[PDB]
Amino acid sequence: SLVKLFTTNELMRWPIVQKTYEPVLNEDDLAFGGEANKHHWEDLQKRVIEHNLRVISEYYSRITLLRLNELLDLTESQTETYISDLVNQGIIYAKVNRPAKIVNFEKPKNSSQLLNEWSHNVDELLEHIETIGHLITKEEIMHGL
Amino acid sequence: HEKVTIAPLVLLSALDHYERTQTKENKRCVGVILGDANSSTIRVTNSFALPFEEDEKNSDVWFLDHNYIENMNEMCKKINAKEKLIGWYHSGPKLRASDLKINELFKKYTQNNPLLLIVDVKQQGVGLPTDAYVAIEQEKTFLHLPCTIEAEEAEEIGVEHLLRIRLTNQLKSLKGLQSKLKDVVEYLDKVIHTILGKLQDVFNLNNLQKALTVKTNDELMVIYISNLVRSIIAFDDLIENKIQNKKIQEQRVKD
Amino acid sequence: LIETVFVKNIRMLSFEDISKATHLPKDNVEHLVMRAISLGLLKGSIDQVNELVTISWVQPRIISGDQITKMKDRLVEWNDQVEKLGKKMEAR
Amino acid sequence: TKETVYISSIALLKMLKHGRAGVPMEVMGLMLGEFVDDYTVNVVDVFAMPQSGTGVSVEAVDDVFQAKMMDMLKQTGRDQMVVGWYHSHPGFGCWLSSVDVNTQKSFEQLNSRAVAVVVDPIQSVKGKVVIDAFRLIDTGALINNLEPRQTTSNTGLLNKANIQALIHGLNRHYYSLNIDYHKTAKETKMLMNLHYEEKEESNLAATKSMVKIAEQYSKRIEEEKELTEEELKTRPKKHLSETADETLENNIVSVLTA
Amino acid sequence: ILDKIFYGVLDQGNGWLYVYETPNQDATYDSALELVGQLNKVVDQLFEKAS
Repeated sequence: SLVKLFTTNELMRWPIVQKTYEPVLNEDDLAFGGEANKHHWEDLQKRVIEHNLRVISEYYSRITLLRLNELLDLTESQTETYISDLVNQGIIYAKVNRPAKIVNFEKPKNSSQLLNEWSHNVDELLEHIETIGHLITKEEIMHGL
Repeated sequence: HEKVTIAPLVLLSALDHYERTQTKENKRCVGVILGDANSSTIRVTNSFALPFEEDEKNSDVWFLDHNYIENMNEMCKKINAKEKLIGWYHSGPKLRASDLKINELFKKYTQNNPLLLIVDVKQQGVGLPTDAYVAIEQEKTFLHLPCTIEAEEAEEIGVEHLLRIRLTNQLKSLKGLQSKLKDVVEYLDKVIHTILGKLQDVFNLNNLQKALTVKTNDELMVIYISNLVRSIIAFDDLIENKIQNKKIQEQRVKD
Repeated sequence: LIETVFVKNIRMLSFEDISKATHLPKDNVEHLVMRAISLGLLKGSIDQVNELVTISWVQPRIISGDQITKMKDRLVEWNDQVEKLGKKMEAR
Repeated sequence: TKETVYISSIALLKMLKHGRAGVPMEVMGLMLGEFVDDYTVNVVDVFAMPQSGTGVSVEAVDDVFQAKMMDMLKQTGRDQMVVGWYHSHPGFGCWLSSVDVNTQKSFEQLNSRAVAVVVDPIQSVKGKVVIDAFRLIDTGALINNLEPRQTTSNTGLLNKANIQALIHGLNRHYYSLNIDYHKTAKETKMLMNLHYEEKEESNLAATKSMVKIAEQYSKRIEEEKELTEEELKTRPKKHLSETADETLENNIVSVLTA
Repeated sequence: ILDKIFYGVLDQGNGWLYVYETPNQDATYDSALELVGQLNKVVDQLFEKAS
């Protein structure tokens, strides 16, 4: 069920589970066997923060810095820590705007890229016209009955 | 999806079976096509003609002789062993209700998905009137694939012996629009589902093209820039010819 | 609200328009709408800064018969523009 | 003399495709049509003989397979008798060998109007199909020796050697002929379908070109820069003109998308 | 900035780094200017050899 929550993650119930139910988290039996509470939780919070940051880059255009602290539950310095790390790794592309206290998650599109998708849209409309063109004759049998 | 490619030998054969048979009284001429449908591009290298008679007032009465199926198979295997029956064609663009019943006759002989070929003998359309449909599970629906012409020296050469851009495309767009205009008018007279579902997606995917006009002119002037240096080079071809012709004039006077 | 705000090219919505219908603050607007967007019902997104919501066209919008008479005249407009521009390309 | 032999447009593509498929073995097939007196040979439909490894011999003709197929053609709308057969000769010209003439003599007693056609699907790919016919002697205008084949015009004898040696003297087993094709107003537009389906295919070339539009014009301009320096070291024009002509057509098509 | 390692522009008054760095576009000016410059030498050789 958490797999379907990757894109829909609101981080509402994630800190609830991390503070309450940890059946496979801090206690391992049939796989690792367990080591320490800080070993499994070190990379655990790093990925959960990455779960929302990937959705924001593919969904939200821009978000204020005050709103990022309410979701990720971090401070001003801790919020930009995980964001800047994903930029250097070639994963998330975002422009943090300090004066506006926002972050621009929309990737810049050149003049050729905007006209590229426009050519696919024109070819897509011709596919719908082609589909509708053959549905008139097919459904005509029921009309002329 | 897949593609349909037909040599002009098959196209001309299906169009010549109407005049030779002398079919009249608004009837149809059914024939079989041969080729290989296993690949992604269906190639029809052969075609034939079979007698077909069906009542106009009764759609539940149809007859097809199966001897021609077994006779052409024994004839082709003794000549071309690479040709098998991939389906059949009809004599007109308009689809009838018997397409599902004819599909059950060749399902036992054909080893693959039967290919439904549609050829217009009247040629009242624009461009290529030939249509190609594929019957799949819906009960059964017909998926249409684009039809092309095979490029080979065994067919197109004989076409060149017998016979010897956007303006045509704009006339083809009017044919698709008039089909939707008559479909909406005739629908209101019969009342006061798949067409209406795909119709609203066309409008929302040319008022919307005006938002990218600011970014459209970005690459439009590049064409003029490419044409500016294109016209300048054209002078070097004409001026050199003037210099070449000027030297020819001096050779004729001295001679 | 999508079909109400739609005029020609603008499907854009704001937070106040949604907050009146759903009777929820701006926090619950981005929570509920994004869930329906992630399911594939809408291609658009939500801008929390400028208080603007961009929505694309995905839903086929069934229960027709209101727009059939309206879209019929729209196809005539497309049929006229192509015919007028088509005749100009023949002479010139 | 010269004789005009009319052949339907549907028979040309069938005889071409049959002989071109197999390059070797020199395949063979029958024909159907009518006649007008002795001076006209009409061909409507053609028949395909079964394959054999004997290379058109006296044993390669099956009367059992021939009799069964003609009964089915009469019900498909073919009322015409057999006007002859065609024989492919890949790599050579139009001529008859000692085996082809002896095989042709076997059908003189059956149908004296049979016509032996020599087609070359190999060398006919230049746009002009090289084909010639050879008709048997049914007489009735002839008896011993007379002058058939009115309407003498257009091409000449050609062939190779022995066939043009004796024309009026011995007309029995071989003489030259000509090939003509009849067309109608409806059959003309049947092959004109090569040029909204093609409207979408026309935009497919410009769809992928929008990504490379920066790299497409860059490679053309840099190519013209090297061709320009070629004329500076002369003291050429053909290489520069052909390169610029391809760039002019590509810019007009891009405007058509708008 | 002056060494072209990272393209940027600073702000002394408000103490900020404004968006500066942007890529270039070829086959527009430099490719056209060098092409016309080479064609200008061709025209000079046309009138010289015409007399």
